[PDB]
Amino acid sequence: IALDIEKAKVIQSSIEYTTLKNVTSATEIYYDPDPTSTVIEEDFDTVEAYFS
Amino acid sequence: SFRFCLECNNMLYPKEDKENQRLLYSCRNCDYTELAEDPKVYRHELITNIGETAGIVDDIGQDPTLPRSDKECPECHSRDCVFFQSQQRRKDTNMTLFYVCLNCKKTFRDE
Amino acid sequence: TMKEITHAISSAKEQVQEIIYKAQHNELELKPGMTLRESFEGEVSRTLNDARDSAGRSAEMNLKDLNNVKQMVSAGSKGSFINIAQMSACVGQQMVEGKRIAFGFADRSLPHF
Ligand SMILES: [Zn+2]
Ligand SMILES: [Zn+2]
Repeated sequence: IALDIEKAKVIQSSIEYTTLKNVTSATEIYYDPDPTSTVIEEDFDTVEAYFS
Repeated sequence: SFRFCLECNNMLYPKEDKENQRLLYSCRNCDYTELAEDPKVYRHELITNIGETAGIVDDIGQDPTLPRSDKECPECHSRDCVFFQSQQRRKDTNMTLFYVCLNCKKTFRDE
Repeated sequence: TMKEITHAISSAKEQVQEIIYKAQHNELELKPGMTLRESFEGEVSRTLNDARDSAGRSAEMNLKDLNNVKQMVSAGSKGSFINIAQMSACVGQQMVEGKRIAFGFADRSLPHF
């Protein structure tokens, strides 16, 4: 690992601390009274694909 | 953005009906209740870019301490302009320039 | 030698101008563990330090053996290379708290800029 850069980078990634807040960009709260469907149109396709 | 009560000017907190399954903005100081238009109750930006270009005034061309360039205006193609960096002053802030024309007074970049 | 020193300082200032343009067009490489502003400041400071060292080295190579400052520096009794550089070629960059002169006014160092 000391003479190889890729394995060293793998070890570095495995050591460094990473929280959810680091990768998160924005969080939102929405009102949706239908458990099996949704009001948002952008995500409607993906969630209906999941449920089906 | 949050709305205010139309009768006693207090804040309209969101409320949910168990029987009707609707989102309603209701004032806790009275019985007033108005139907909500959007379900976006709350939004938090961990990384934000607001205030970077929001610090702009319409009289910034009268400041004598600002540098003057000859960059081309995208709208009226003037030959004089005034530039400055980002008004946000965090440690992560970029060093990109904002140019202001002396005729249309709009803010535009160089990219 | 004065022509050579002036050429070195002018070339360094042109290099600093190029670094400024690159940082103002998002074309600057970020040193790991440091922000864009910190990397830009460090790179400009390194360029200016190299400029002063090059000008001083030119000035110190110019000196004859009969030069008295050279004789004192070579004896090791008083003075060093930086003294010759600052006396003859260039004083260099002034650092306050390990950084260049800050913007004590509103976004400038003096009301003459
Ligand atoms: Zn009310
Ligand atoms: Zn214009």
